[PDB]
Amino acid sequence: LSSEVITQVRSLLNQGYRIGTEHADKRRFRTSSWQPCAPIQSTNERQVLSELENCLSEHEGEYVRLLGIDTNTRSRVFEALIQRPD
Amino acid sequence: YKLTYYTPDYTPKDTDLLAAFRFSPQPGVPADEAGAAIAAESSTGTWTTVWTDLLTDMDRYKGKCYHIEPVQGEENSYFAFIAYPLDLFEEGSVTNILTSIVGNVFGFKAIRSLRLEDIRFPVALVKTFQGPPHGIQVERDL
Amino acid sequence: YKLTYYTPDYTPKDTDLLAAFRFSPQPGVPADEAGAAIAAESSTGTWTTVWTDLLTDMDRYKGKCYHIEPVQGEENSYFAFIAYPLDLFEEGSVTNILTSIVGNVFGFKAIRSLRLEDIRFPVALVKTFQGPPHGIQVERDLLNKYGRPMLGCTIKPKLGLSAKNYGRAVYECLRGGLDFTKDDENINSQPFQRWRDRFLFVADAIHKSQAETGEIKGHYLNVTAPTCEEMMKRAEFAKELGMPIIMHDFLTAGFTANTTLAKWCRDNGVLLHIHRAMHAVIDRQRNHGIHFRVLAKCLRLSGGDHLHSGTVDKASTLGFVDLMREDHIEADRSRGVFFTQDWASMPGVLPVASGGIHVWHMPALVEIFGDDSVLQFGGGTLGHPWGNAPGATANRVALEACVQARNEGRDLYREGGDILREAGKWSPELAAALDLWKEI
Amino acid sequence: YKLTYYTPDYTPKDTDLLAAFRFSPQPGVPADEAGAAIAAESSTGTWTTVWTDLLTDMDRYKGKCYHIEPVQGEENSYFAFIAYPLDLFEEGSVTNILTSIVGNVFGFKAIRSLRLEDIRFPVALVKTFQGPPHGIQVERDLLNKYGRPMLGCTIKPKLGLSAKNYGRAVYECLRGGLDFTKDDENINSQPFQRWRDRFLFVADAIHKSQAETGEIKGHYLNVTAPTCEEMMKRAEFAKELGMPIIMHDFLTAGFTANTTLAKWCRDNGVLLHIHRAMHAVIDRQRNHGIHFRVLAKCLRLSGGDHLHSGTVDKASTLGFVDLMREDHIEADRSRGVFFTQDWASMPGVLPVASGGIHVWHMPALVEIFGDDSVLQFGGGTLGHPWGNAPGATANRVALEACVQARNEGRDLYREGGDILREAGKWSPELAAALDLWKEI
Amino acid sequence: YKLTYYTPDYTPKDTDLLAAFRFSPQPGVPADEAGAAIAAESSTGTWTTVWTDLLTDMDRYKGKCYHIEPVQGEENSYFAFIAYPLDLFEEGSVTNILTSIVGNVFGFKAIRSLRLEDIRFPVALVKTFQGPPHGIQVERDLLNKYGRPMLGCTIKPKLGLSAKNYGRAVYECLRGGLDFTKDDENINSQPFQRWRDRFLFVADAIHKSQAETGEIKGHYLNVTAPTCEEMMKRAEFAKELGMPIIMHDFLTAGFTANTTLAKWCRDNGVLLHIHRAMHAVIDRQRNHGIHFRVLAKCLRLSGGDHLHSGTVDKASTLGFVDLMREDHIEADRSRGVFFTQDWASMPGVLPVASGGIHVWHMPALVEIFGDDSVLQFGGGTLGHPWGNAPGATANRVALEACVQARNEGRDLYREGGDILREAGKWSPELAAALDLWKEI
Amino acid sequence: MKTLPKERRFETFSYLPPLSDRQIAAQIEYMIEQGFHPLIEFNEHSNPEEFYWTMWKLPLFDCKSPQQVLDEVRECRSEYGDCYIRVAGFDNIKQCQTVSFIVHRP
Amino acid sequence: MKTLPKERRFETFSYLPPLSDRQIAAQIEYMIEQGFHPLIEFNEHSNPEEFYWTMWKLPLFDCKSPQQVLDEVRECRSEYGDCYIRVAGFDNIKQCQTVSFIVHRP
Repeated sequence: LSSEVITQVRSLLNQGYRIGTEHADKRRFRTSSWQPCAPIQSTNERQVLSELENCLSEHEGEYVRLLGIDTNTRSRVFEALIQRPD
Repeated sequence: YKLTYYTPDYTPKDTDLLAAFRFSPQPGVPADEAGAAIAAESSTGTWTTVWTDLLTDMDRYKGKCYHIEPVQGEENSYFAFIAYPLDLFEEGSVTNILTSIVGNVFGFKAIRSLRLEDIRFPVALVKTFQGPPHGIQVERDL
Repeated sequence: YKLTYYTPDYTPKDTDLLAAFRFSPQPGVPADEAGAAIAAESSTGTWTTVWTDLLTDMDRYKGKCYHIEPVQGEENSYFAFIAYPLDLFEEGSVTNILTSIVGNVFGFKAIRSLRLEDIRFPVALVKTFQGPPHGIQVERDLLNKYGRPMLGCTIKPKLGLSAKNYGRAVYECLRGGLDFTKDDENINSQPFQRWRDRFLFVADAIHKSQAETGEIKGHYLNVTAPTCEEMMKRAEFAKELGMPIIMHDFLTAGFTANTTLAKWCRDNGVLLHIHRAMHAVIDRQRNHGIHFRVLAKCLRLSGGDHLHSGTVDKASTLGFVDLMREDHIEADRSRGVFFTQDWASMPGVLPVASGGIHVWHMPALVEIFGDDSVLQFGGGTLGHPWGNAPGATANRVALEACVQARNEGRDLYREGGDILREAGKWSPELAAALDLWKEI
Repeated sequence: YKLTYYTPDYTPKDTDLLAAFRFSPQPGVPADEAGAAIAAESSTGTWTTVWTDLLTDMDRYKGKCYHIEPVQGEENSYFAFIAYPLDLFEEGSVTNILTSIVGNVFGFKAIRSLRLEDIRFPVALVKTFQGPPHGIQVERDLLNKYGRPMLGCTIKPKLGLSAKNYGRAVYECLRGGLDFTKDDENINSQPFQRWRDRFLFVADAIHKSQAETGEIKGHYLNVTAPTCEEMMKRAEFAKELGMPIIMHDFLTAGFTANTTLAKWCRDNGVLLHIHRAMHAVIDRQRNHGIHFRVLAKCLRLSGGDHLHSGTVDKASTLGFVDLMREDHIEADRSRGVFFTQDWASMPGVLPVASGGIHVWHMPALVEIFGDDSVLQFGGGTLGHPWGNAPGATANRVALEACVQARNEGRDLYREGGDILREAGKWSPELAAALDLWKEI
Repeated sequence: YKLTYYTPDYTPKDTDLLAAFRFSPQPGVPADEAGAAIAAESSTGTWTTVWTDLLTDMDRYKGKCYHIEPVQGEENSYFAFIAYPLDLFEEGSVTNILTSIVGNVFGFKAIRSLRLEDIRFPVALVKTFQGPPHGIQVERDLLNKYGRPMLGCTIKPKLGLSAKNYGRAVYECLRGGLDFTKDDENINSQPFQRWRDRFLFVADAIHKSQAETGEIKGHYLNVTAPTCEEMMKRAEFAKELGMPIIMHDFLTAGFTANTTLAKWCRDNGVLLHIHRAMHAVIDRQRNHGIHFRVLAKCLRLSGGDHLHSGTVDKASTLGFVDLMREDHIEADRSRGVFFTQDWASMPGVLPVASGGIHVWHMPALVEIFGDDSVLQFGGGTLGHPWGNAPGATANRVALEACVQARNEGRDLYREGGDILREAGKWSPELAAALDLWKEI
Repeated sequence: MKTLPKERRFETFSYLPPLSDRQIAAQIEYMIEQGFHPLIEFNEHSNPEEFYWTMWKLPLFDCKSPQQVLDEVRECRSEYGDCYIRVAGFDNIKQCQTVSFIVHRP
Repeated sequence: MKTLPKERRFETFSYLPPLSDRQIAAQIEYMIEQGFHPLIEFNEHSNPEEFYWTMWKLPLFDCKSPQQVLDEVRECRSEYGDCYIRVAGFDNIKQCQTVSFIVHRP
C-alpha cells in the first residue's frame, strides 16, 4: 500500500463511507468486466487497511479498484484504480 | 441460484438499472433464494446449462439481487432490489425495458405474487430517449 | 344503478358483445348492485346527470348485466355476465374494444377485485377484423409441413452472443432437424448485437441449413422496436432477405403496433409469430386482471399466425387452445369457455408450447396439442451432451416416433416411455438425450 | 475571471465532459487567470454582463477549470483541465461538441497558443451516438478474416488512369492476396475518370479476384462528394454493385456529412473506411491546434469502421490506437491519454497504418499494432519488380510468416529479419521483394 | 524532385489553379528542393515509381513550383507558388479542391511548418460552382435595405434561456431598430431549448417587431445539425415559418453539408448566414495552417450570403473583404492578396464584423467596411443601461448619424467623436450609451 | 460424443428408418379412420422451394382398405423407381392437405 | 520475372506451406496461452460468400494440452477426408471468434 491510497481510505472512513473492492484480469479489464472481492465489513482504520493489503496480495497481476460506498443510498461515492499487473 | 444471483455486498453502478420488487415466496421457499430467483428469471437464469454460454462472458449480463428487506407489518412479504447492467437494453426503447424486466418473472412458480414497485433509470439510459414532446415549461409558453 | 343496469331477464342479441367478469364485492355491497355497477362503469354510468344526455337515446348505448352467479366453493365471489351493443365499438379495433371494456371498471371502488374471464365477439364484429395474416392451414401449405407438430428452439444465452456466433448456433440447430429457431423476447438491437447484423447472419444460417437438409427452415426474427417506423424498417429487411417468418411481443409493444404489423404481414406474405412477454402481470392472479383466454381471442382478431400458450391448469389451456384454433367452440365451463364463440371462417392461430420441456415430455405434448402446434425446446436442444445438431435430431426423432406411434394406435400416455426407449435403440443422438434428462 | 471559473477544489462529475488544453500565456498573464479564461471563453464568458443573464441560472452552464499544471521540461507552457456540464451539448452531434469547445477559445488574445490535447466523453453522452456502423468484431465476421491484420493497397498513380486501367490494377493487386484496395483521397469524379465508371470497373475487378482466390475482396470506393445528395448517390450505387466497403474524407467533407453517411452505412450494412486527409493542418504543431487523438475519439462517435492512424511519437500512437479499439482506457500520460475513457460497449474502430512501408517493416508493424489493424502498402505492392500480383503475394507471405512466428513465440524485433529471410527461401515473390527494398 | 517539379521559367495558364504556400524548410533542406516537394506531395509525388504510371501521361497531372521567394524580414521562411492543372479537380466541389491541395503536404517531413496563404481559382473552375445563393445586391433588394451597413445582435446568454424568453429578447432587440438577431454558434437543440420551439417563438418575435416598425426584420436561425437530414428538416421548417434567413457553421459542419444547404437556399429563396466557428484552430498561427482568406474564397464558391470576418492585421482584413465582395481583385501583397482574382460575375458575400464593439467604434467601422457589411453588437445592444430596445435604437442612431456624416463629407476618423456627441444631444438612448462605454 | 452426418431429409417420418409395407399400411389405416383421402405423389427431385409433386393417378376417395393404397404405391414404384414417392392425405371437411410422408427413395 | 499462378486460397496461413502437426500444435499452444477455445470445423467446399462450416463435435473449453486438439483433428480427417478442415478459436471475454485457419485440404 502507498501513502496516496492510505490518505483516501482515511478520508472516506472519516466521512463514514464503507470501503469496497473489485478485481479484473488483464483481459476482463479491457472490456470493463469487474468481479467483486471479499467484502471489508469494518469501520476501524487498522482493520480496513489490513484487509486491503490482504486483498491486493490475493489478486496479484490483476487490476484492483477501490470503492467508496455510501451505505444509506447504496451508491458508489468513489472509484480509484489502486493496483495494476506490473 | 443464491451463490450466483444473490450478491448482498454488491454496490450498484450509476449506469445500472435498478428494480424494486415486492414479493411473497411460496411456503418453504426462503426470501434470499426467492430474491436470487427473481434476479435470474429477469435476466439470464435457466433450468439447464448449455455449451453456447461458454462462448460468452456470462457474468457481464447478469442481474444481481443486492438487497432483500422484509415489508414492515406484513408477514411473508419482502422487497428485493435488483441491479441490471446498461448493456441489457436497447437505446430509446420502453418496449425493450419492459420485455426485459417484466417479461418472465411474474409467471415464476416459487413466488406467490410479485409486484414491481420502482425502477431507477440511469442517466446514461435516459439520454437515449426523446422524453415529452414539449414538457411543462414549453406547454405554458405555447 | 340496479333498476337500470341489472336486467336479469334480458336475453342478449347475436350482435351483442358479451363479457364474463369474476368479481368480489366489498363487505356490505350486495352482488346484484355490484354487477349493475360493473355494467354502468364499463359503459355509460356516471356520478351526475347532465343535460346533454337528454339529447341522445340513453338506453341505446347501455351495458346490461343479464346474469349473476356465485362461484362454486368460493365465498364472496361472483360471475357477472354483461352485454354490450355493437354500436359501442370501432370496427377493426382491438384497442377500442379493450379501452371500452377494461378501461375503467378495474379501478371501481365497491369491487374488491375484478377479473375478466371471457369475451364473446359477435360475428358482425369479427368480420371487421383481418384476423391472422395466414392462419393454420395456409402456414402448413407455405412450409410443406404436414401431419406432425412443428419444432422450435430458442437460442441461449439470452444476451451476449455476437451476430455471427448467434447465427452459428442457429445454423447448427436448424441442420439438426428443427423447423424453427427463435430470437429471445428481449433480443432487439442492443450494443453487443445490432439487429441488422443478426438478421443478416441468421438469413445466411437459414440458407445453409435449408440447402443441407432440403426442408424449409425459418427463424422468428424479433421485429419489436421503439417506434412503428423502426418496426417496419426491420420487418421490411427480413422480407428483403427472404425470411418466411417474424416475431412481435404484442403486449409490451401493444395492439396498435401489432395490428399495423399483421396487416403488413398479410400484404407481404410473411408469417407472424407472437410472443406473450409480460402476460403474467395481467393474467396470473385468479382474483384480479384479464385472463389469457381473452387476450388470445383479441390476438386472433388483431393478427398472429402463432401464439405462445405455455406447456401444461390443464383444462383451461385445452379450452383456449380450441378458441384460437377452431371455427366453432361450444360453451363449456369445465374448460373455462363461458360463451359459445363463432369465428365466421377466420383462420386459426397455432399454439406454441414452450419452456422447460425435454424429450420425455414429447409423448405427452403430442397427446395434448396434436399436430396443429409448435413445440419449443430452448434448453432441450442446446443442453444435449453432443451439441445443437445432435440435440435437434434427438427431438426430431422423439417427435416423429411419437406421431407414428399415435397414428399406429398406441396409447401415448401409457406406452410413451416405451415408444421413446424403442427409438433410442436405433438413434444414438436420442439415446444420449434419454440418458441425460430424467423420465417424467 | 479567476474567482468564478478557476475552481481547483472541484471534483468532476461522471456526467461532465472534460477537456485537456495545452496553453502558453502571453507574457504578463499568469497561468491561473489564463486557465480560467479558457474555461470562460469556451463556455459562457463575455466582456459585459447583460440583464437577460438574470433570467437564467448562470452557474449551471459554466465551464470550470479544476486543474492547472506546468508542462514538464517546457517553459511558459501549462495544461488546463476544464469540466463542462452535460446540458451544454446537443445529443448525438460531434458538430455541436466541437462548436462548443473549440468554437472560440483558439482565437483568445491573452493566450499565445492553444492546443486541445484530450476530451473525456461521459457515458451519458456516448450513448446518444451511433458509433461505428459495424466495429472491429462485426467486420471480421462479415469478411471471414481472423487472426491477422488486414492488407490494403492504394492504386498509383493518384490521377491519370482510365476507369478500365484502374480496375485492371485493382484486379491484379487483389488476386495476389491483398484484402483491400483503395481509391486515393483526391480521386472523386474528375474528367479523366468519372466516379460511376470507376465504381463499375472496380466492382468487376472485385468479382474476378474473389472468384479466383475464394477469399472476400473489397476496394474502398471514395464516395466523398460536393453535396450530401451526390454522396448518397455514390454510396447507393456502391451498394447496388454489392460492394462491402466505402471511403470518406471526414475532415474535408465535414462531420455532418460523415454522420449522415455512417447512419446510412449502418442501415445498409456497408463498411465505412475513413481517410484523415487535411489532418496535419490541425494536428501537426505541438503548440497550437487539435491533437489527432481528439479527432479520432470524435470519429469513433460519428461513425467509421476504419481510420488512418499513421505508421511509426510512438507512445502517443499506441495511446490513441487503444482509444479507438478498446472499451476501457486508463489514463496514462506517457502514452498521451489524459483522461480515463469508457466507451460503454460502443464498438472499436480498426486503425489503418499507411505510408512508405514495405516487407521489411512487416515484423515491426505486427508487433506494434497486432491483429486488429489494416496495413497499407501503396508502393510496397505496385513497386515490386514483377508487378502488382506477385507484389501482393510478397506482402501477404511476409505478413503470414510474421503472424505465424509471433504465435510460435518468436521475438519479432530480434528475429524479424530471419523470419522474412527464411520465408524468402520458399517464396520467390518475397525473395524478389526482400532484394529490392533494403532492410530497416 | 527539383529537376521535374521546380520549374522557375513556367508561366501559369489562365486555366491553372495557383497556390501560395509559406514554408520553413528543416535545417539542411534548401528552399528550392523543399518548394519542388510541396508541388510534388500536393499533386502526384511518391517514394517509388510503379509500372502503372507508364499507362498514363505523367507530366499532365503534375503540380509545378514556378516561383520561390524569401519572406522579407524573416529568416528560414519562403513563399512557394505552385500551379495545378484544371483537370485535377472535380467540378463544383470545394471538398475535392481542399482534399487535393491540403490533403497531404502539411504532414511533410522535410518542411518544419507549412501555411497556405492564397489560392487562385481560375474562371473555368469558378463557373462550376453555384456561389452565394443570393449575393450582396439581391440581398439588399430582398430586404429593402440601402445605403448603410446592416445591424445585427447576438442574444446573450449563450445557453440557458427558454425558447419563449429567447423570443422576448429577440423581439425587444428587433423593435429597437436592428435588422437582424442571431442564434449563438453552439445553440442547436439542447434540452433547455429545443430547436423547433426556438424557431416557433423567434418567428413570432419577428412578426411582432416587423409590424410595429414597418421594416423587414430577420433572425439567423441556426440550422447546424448532426446529420444532413436533420439540417434539411430545420431549414425546411424555417422556410415554412416564412423566415428570410438562416445560419450555418461551415467549418464544423463541413463543406459537403454547407454546399448541400446553399443549393437548398438558392432553390427556396432563403438567405444564408455563415458563421466561422473553429476557424482559429486553422488560421491563427502565422507559421502553420490555412489563412482565413483561403477559407473565405472557398466559402464564396460553396455558397453563403454573409460571412463573419472579424472587427479590426488591418490590411489583411481589408484584403479579403475585397476578395469576398468584388468581382475583380488585383494582386496586392501589402493587403495579403497574392494572386489577381476574377469572379466572373459570381455575386459577393457580405462581411460580418462582430465581437466586442460598441457605439464608439461605429464611426471607424463605417470608414473601414462601408455600406456593404453587417455590424454585430452582442453586448453593445443588450448591455445598454435601459435594456435591449433602447440599446438597439442607440446603435441604429449611431450608425445613421455616421452614414449621414460620411456622405456629408465629414472625416469619420477626426470627427467621429463629435458626430456621436452631436447625435447624443437629440437621442437620449444614445446619450446613455455614450456614457456607459468609454470613447476609443 | 459424435458429430451429426450431413443428410438430406424429406419432411415427415424422414428421420425414422424407412417404412416397411406393414408400417405404411398402419399409417393408411389411420387415414381411413380420420376419413382422409390418400393420394400418391412422385417427383425426380425434392427441392424445398417447390410446392407440387406430380400426382399419380387420382386420389382414392372411397378408400376402405389400406391394401388399395399399397397396390397403387407398388404400381408407381415400378413406373417411376428413379423417383421419390410420397403419400398425401386430404381432409375434405377442413378443406386442406393433412398428411404428406415419403414412402420410396430412388 | 515470373507470372503469378491462379490458385484458390483459404484465408489465414494458406499462403504458407501446409502446416505440419508440430506447427499446428504450436498454434494451439498460442491459443491456450491466449485463453481462446479451439473448435474444429469441416466443409466440403470453401465459398467466400458462406459464413458457416459444420462444427466437428463441440469447442474444447477446458483445453490444456494441444494434443487434445490434434487428436480431434486426426479423428475428423478419418471421417471427412474429402473435406476442408479448419481450426477456429473463441475469445469468450471479447465474445467473438479470434482464430480461423485451415489444417486440411482434400
